[PDB]
Amino acid sequence: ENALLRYLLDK
Amino acid sequence: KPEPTDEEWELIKTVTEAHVATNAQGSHWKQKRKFLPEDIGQAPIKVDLEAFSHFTKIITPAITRVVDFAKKLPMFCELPCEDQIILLKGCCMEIMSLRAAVRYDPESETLTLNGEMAVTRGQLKNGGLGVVSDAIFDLGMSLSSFNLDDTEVALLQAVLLMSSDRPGLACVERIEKYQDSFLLAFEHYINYRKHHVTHFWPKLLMKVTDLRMIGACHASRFLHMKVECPTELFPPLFLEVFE
Ligand SMILES: Cc1nc(C(=O)NCC(=O)O)c(O)c2ccc(Oc3ccccc3)cc12
Repeated sequence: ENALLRYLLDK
Repeated sequence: KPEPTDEEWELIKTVTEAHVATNAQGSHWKQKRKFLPEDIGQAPIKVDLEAFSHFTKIITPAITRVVDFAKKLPMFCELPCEDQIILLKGCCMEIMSLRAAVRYDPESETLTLNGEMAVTRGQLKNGGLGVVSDAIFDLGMSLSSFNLDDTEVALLQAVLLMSSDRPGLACVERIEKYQDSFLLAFEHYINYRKHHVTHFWPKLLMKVTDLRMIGACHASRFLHMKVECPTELFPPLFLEVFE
């Protein structure tokens, strides 16, 4: 999961 | 007592700029802040739903600022994405709690959250944090005589961020390396700063432990809140922190 964190981190 | 090397002044600049750029309201927080009304966050008869509602609305930007802080550190950007996620989950509540504690105001007995919301010990307690409210307020009171500057706050944040014991990390050694770089630069800055507090460096290291205890205990409060509060009442970024 961690979808939204991953988005915020990546872009 | 050794003072910063040139390379450490460069690190100090980078870390301090990253903090300053990502700390809500910057130098105008005291002007901006609004006192949460006293009728919010009173003791029930468990969780005061109105204070809870206020706090959940400001958690996402607070976490986001920590994300932005980390992304401004080249060391953190070098890590694999999965390590970045684990470090972020681990330190977010620690860093936000530090950021609240340094905004303790003895005149009103409040901390300022999100650069704008000033809350009392009881409000933060009854909005969901329980004893962790007391921990953070205590911390805040104890930091007043420390006179920490932007640099010192930023360095404490970087030490918390680069914690190689978070579960699941892959680059454990590299992350300890980065932490120790920060620690040495910090000690050397502290040496240069000459605070009028005895044993200042070992005392700071105890404050780091206090923040780590706060961080761990936020997870505990989450589990307790989930008895009364369905998960959908929490914003999804906060849910990701604890999964
Ligand atoms: C510990 C901390 N801090 C901050 C904060 O703003 N810190 C200072 C800053 O970031 O400038 C918050 O906004 C928080 C919001 C909620 C919270 O827990 C709760 C989460 C869900 C429900 C109740 C409380 C802790 C916070």
